[PDB]
Amino acid sequence: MSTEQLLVLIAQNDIKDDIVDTLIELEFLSGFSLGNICGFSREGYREFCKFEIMHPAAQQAALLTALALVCKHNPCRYWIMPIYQNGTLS
Amino acid sequence: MSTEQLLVLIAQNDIKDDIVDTLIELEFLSGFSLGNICGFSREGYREFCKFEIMHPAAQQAALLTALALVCKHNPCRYWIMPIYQNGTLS
Amino acid sequence: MSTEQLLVLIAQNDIKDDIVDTLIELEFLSGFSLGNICGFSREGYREFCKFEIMHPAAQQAALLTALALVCKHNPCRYWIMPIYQNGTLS
Repeated sequence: MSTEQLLVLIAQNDIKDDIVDTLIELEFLSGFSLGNICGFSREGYREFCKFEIMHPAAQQAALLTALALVCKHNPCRYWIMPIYQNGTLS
Repeated sequence: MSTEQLLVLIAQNDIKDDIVDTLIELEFLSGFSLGNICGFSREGYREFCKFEIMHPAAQQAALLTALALVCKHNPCRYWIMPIYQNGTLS
Repeated sequence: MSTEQLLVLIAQNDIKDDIVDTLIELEFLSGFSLGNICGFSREGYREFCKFEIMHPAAQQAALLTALALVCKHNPCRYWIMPIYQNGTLS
């Protein structure tokens, strides 16, 4: 397995920019992605922003505590998945 | 590793609602997400609905057998991925 | 764990077709998916095509070297994730 892992975060559309701002400032991040998804929960549903953030496992706390700040008032579901391998094809 | 795992299901647009109906009724599920994706296969291609459903590993059978019903006549590709961790940031 | 694993590839919109062409020709692949995502990096951002390709771990090299060709001039981020299980519900 890998020291890299993927953080997936289901964020409300309003804290979207605040999240982007946080991430761009984190030096241990080489980049991230974001897409629109439809989300259900308890039921009621709606539209969110889905962020995917590859990061070193060693910086997991740093990453989650940083994001936990932007969500002070807007809870965000998240999950972390293992990555076997990552890189760049060329 | 985790007792939580992610079910990813590539469903045809017509059984989309039937799937939503099944999921909302499953008590061991706290919520789910769905998005539009383009899917290829054997080649011919098209547009599907991609569901992502976090659930306890212990309820995997319950979840798949329940969904297997709605797909009686519309086969759906799926895969299950491990989750190291999940929760809610605030 | 599984001998199947998921390749996730963040491709530029211009080599999108070239990638599709490569994949459709690979016999060990039963199908793949692709969706639009917004991607950041170092920061500057933009829109990409996100491919997800389930494949046997045994054919990982074959898959990456084949794709590495289409990206000769357009680098593409990628990652490989484990799959516990996969199939088709019906």
